[PDB]
Amino acid sequence: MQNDAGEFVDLYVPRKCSASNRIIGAKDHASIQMNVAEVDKVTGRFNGQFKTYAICGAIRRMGESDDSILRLAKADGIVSKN
Amino acid sequence: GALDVLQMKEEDVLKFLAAGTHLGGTNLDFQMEQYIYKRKSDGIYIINLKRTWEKLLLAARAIVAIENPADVSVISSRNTGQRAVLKFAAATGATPIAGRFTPGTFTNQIQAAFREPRLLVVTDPRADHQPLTEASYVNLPTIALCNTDSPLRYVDIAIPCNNKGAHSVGLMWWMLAREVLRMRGTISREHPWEVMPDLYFYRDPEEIEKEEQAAAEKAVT
Amino acid sequence: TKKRRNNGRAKKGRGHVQPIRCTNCARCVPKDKAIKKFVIRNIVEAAAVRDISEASVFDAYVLPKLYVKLHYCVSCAIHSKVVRNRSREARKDRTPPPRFRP
Amino acid sequence: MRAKWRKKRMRRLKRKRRKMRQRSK
Amino acid sequence: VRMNVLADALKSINNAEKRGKRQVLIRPCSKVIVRFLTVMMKHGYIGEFEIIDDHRAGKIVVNLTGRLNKCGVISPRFDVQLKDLEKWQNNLLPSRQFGFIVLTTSAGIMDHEEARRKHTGGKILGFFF
Amino acid sequence: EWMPVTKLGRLVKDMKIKSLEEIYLFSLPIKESEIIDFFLGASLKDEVLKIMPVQKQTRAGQRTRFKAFVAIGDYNGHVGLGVKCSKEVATAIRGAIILAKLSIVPVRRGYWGNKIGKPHTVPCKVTGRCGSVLVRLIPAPRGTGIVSAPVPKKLLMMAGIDDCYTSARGCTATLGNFAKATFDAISKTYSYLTPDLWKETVFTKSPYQEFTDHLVKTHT
Amino acid sequence: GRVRTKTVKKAARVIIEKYYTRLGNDFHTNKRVCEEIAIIPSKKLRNKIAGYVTHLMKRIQRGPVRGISIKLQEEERERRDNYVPEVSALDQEIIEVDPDTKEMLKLLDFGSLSNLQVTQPTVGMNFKTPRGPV
Amino acid sequence: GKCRGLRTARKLRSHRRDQKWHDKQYKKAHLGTALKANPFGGASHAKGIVLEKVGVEAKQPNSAIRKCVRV
RNA sequence: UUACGGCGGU
RNA sequence: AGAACGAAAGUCGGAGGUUCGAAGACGAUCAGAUACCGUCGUAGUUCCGACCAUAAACGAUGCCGACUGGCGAUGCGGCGGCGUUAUUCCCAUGACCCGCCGGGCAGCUUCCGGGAAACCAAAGUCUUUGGGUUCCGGGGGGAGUAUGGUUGCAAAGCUGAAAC
Ligand SMILES: [Mg+2]
Ligand SMILES: [Zn+2]
Repeated sequence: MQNDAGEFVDLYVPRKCSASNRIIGAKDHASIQMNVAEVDKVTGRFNGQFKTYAICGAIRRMGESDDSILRLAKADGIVSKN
Repeated sequence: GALDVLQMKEEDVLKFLAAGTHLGGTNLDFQMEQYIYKRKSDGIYIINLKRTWEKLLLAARAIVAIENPADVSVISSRNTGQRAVLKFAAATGATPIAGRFTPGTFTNQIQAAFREPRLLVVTDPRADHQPLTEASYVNLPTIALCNTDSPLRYVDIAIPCNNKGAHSVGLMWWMLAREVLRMRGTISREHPWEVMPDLYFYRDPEEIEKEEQAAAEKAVT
Repeated sequence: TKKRRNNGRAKKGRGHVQPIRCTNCARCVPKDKAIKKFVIRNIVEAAAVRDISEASVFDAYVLPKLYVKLHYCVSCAIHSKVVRNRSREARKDRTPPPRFRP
Repeated sequence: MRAKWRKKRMRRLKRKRRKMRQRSK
Repeated sequence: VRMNVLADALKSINNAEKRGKRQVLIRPCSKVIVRFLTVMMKHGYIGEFEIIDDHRAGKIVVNLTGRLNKCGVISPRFDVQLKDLEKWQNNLLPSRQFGFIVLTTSAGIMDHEEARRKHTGGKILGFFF
Repeated sequence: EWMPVTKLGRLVKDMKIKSLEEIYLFSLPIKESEIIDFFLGASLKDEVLKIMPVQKQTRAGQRTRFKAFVAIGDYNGHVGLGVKCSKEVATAIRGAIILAKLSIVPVRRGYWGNKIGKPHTVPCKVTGRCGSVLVRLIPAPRGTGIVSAPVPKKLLMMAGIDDCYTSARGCTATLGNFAKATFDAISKTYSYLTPDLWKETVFTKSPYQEFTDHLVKTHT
Repeated sequence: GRVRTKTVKKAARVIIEKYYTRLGNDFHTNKRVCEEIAIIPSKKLRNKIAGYVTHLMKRIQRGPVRGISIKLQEEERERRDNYVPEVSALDQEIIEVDPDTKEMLKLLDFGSLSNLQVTQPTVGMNFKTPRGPV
Repeated sequence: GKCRGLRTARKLRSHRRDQKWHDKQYKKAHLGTALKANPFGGASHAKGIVLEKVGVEAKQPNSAIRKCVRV
């Protein structure tokens, strides 16, 4: 984690959420990482790549995973944009 | 859903209207005002169908992201949507949990019926909460075809259609099983998938043998 | 420990209510503690109606009623069974009991 | 013994010794 | 009855970050907080914010991001000298990698580091980390 | 001669997920006792903190159960704290280590300032409350040492941390709660967003979607 | 005082679920079956199993009790999988809607694509069932 | 709640100087009447003559006659 | 209707 | 510092005296009943006036201010409306019906969060500790007592220790 020598003396890089930005802990058992599989523009079929989203345990339990992943997606190449 | 291939496809709107699907309850939540158009004069609240279609295409963009076809645990408790939840898993290759769900199934790894999925679809969040608060532990993404009635605690891709009526549920599994194979290479978008939405609808009680063979005296008899 | 969300009584925004007195033991209670029970009992005790209606002086005679408002104290409500020891997670309701007329 | 009857029995006392003080001036 | 506008402005951001909202509304505004929030925007804990300039004390809408932990205030605006500065830094900051007690001097509003940068000390005003 | 039943343990018996560091980042529920013994085997020490005789009162005579407080750890920051009741002492204190290797957490070693070498202390000041006992772990200057009460001194020399101030508030003779209170602090070093961890976590491919091949390739 | 114990009712469910077609509604037939097919120690619990067998030979011969044996299960496909009818209960192109929902598909812009005669629903706002118990 | 402001310290130093009386140790060591109450009066040892060997029975869970004198 | 009591330490 | 109002009981004066009823007188039941129960019954319950400031005066939660979930419902206003219903064969206000907004007594819900927990949308925003300001508490007994002050016709109240 960037010591004075500059090297990585740290256990692991922790994740962060995409909505509430707080750090997902190492035992936070209600934090999901889901995938949104996009298609090609010609036919609407699965191509091989996808996109990623993480929703932490508290902000799932607070109610607004979907109010998150509608909006985060809305500005990120998923449906309507208006 | 921002495509031309993935548009509304006007055929199904004549089925979205005729099987409920804009007939909610009469009580919106605080986390579902964005999924509504207005209230009727008789208290009923309609649902701007562009909103429930853009969530339906988005949820199928979550099901295709699963690699294993035999891993999405599709579940149902209430009676409307017990016939559909079986042969939805026969049309996509899933495993169905119809009716009563044993608590201690996602997280009790000692007994026989211990199943651990990567995704689960629900009919109703409120009345079928027991897999939801058990999906609290096994950090699993959940989808639920929610009504304006239901809360939205452990849902992720909440589908805002309807869940009360028999016909309103079965279309929404038929629309989903149409779409979850059409984002795969099963139906090629122009040769339309003939499989009838009456296959999924909830079944009336036992006058069926009275009426199936009353229109079959010209087939066998 | 506090037993109830209210303090046992049905008042919030006041400081004083009507003092009334109980029915059987005459004991003074505030009006918003006491256990009411309104009684609309058919005064003839309807088993004894087909023995008076021959002796009634008409044919279609409206047999009257009797309107007695029993409002017990809480000390004699429990002893005469008109309320019951309830349970701590079936306390929190204000539903009236179901009828069962027949 | 109750506390409202511990007071009264000693309020009965604090008038008694407040009399024998006045006796012997 | 508002005995500090600084203390209740930074309280409301602190109430909203632990809820997690993207935007707040600081309901009264002054040149003592817009300079203050441009110590946590210039050092990058919060982001863009409009000032709804009204003819009385205006309103401020702050785009939160999710990096801010707690941004409280020391409501007795204590004087603190420069030798007197270090003994605060182990009382209300977590550690000496990060975090900032931000304080008004005659050279302007600064952090603790920028105040010990040149040679000036003044009244403490608040903190954020 | 050990066989599992779950996804995560079936996908480690043929050695396919390495280095526990990432099942911490995806936040899995850990299930069996043998996954944690698979990676960090022969790198624990299993010393107990208290055995107390809890008991209930019955129709005749006191059902005397027993209690085991046990902390397990490496010397590079993988501690676990178990609590278990059982009818006999030994079958509590044997089964408590299974329950102590299972609630096992990482801990982040940080710096006090002047980050000239390897990390030595907690990254900031953190708390742990468990009922009424709060343990405030404070970063320490170098060459100071573990400064605490006896029962967290047995754990702060078990998280590998060299030097860390520690204060306590409450009734700290409540040994088990003050043992779990210091565990509530050291488990949230990776829950405190330190401001040098801001840039976007590039989401890589999770082990439940990269190991779908062996999920059913050989087993099913 | 009659009610048969669980180890009768547990052992006489696996008989009826696994050997349904070898059995029927006569007692003395079923007493020789379990004589031959399951190791029973004595006579007294033997025929007491067979009493519950004939009691459920007259039960599941009519109804679908918890009898997940294949023979009835091979018949539910006539119910759930079959009845695929000739015309849908959706596609008759004769539906009725409201004047608000025709605005709802006017920004969806299928109103020019739809036939869709509209009826205003009822008027007076008599919903919201009357408050207060009596 | 408590009384904070950068001119208040009279209020704190006058609220303190009575509220220190209510524990035992500051009242028994500074009021002065507890310096008259002990027979030693600022001491730890003080001689005396023996009057009579008189014995007291110990308290509740025990039963023995503890032995005492009457200095 | 009426209905009182129970030596001390284990 | 100081002021006003303050239930019931109490004192004092004058009307008053229906009901109920401290005391007390009996009659019971009781081992013993100066008590539960019954008849009687004074002072008092009633008014006018002059007093005492004490209550589980309890929301056992100081006042003010902000911020932070929802949902049906309620009261006083105000706003906008399908309609119904009122002299009204038409209006203007009335009633019911559908909403929203402010203030208010409250409620049901919620791993917001807090807590020793009961439980609290405040006992939340508190070791990630400072919105102002007032009072008050320091193991239990001794004791709200001994004394001094002051108040009152009196009852007592206010202020209020220590030995042990
Ligand atoms: Mg008393
Ligand atoms: Zn009574």
